[PDB]
Amino acid sequence: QGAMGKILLLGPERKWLRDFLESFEDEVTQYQDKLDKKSAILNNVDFIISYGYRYIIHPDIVERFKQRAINLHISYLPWNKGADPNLWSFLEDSPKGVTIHYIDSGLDTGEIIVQREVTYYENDTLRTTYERLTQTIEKLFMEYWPLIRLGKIRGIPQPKGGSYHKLKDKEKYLYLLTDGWDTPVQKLIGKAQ
Ligand SMILES: Nc1nc2c(c(=O)[nH]1)N[C@H](CN(C=O)c1ccc(C(=O)N[C@@H](CCC(=O)O)C(=O)O)cc1)CN2
Repeated sequence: QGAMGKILLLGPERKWLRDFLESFEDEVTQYQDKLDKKSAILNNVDFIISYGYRYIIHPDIVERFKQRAINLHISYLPWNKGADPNLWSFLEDSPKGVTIHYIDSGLDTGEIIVQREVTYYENDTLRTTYERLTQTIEKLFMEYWPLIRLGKIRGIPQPKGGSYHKLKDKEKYLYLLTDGWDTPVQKLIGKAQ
């Protein structure tokens, strides 16, 4: 390792993250749409970072980039795989936090690289807890990227257990979110048992 590389960032454009990665002398490209395994976007790519990427990455891409593709997920895996992890962490009163993991063929099931718990406070809202998770996982990424960049954390099998949600699962609970993002979380804790 140590050779200048090419990093593909999947998800929304984040100039701060592009700049951070380029300060290590790597070249960066960004993409937010679906990827066929033949896409030229993948040519000559050394490492993939997905952060808010909206699509399932095809298994042939996963295999081609074994141990070279990571995802930033704002849950404490194995809890709250999938959608709306912050909300579900309150509805199901689960552990809360953020996780950097290797991408495998399933959704948010790959090997864990590092995680961090994130606590909440009596008067937090979904907005304030979401923002804290976002800041925490961006911090955790930058804290550990100098090591990850050089293959120094091989990851561990994702513990068996936890939970998984699809985007539609929250519909029967939306009536609790009377103030949208500014709903106090206290109103939500345990409401899905
Ligand atoms: N193979 C793979 N692709 C990955 C991830 C992963 O761990 N493995 N992490 C991210 C997972 N992700 C976002 O970061 C993401 C994007 C879209 C959907 C999706 O398509 N959801 C629908 C149906 C899903 C299903 O049927 O299983 C839904 O919620 O209803 C799910 C998760 C991005 N792509």
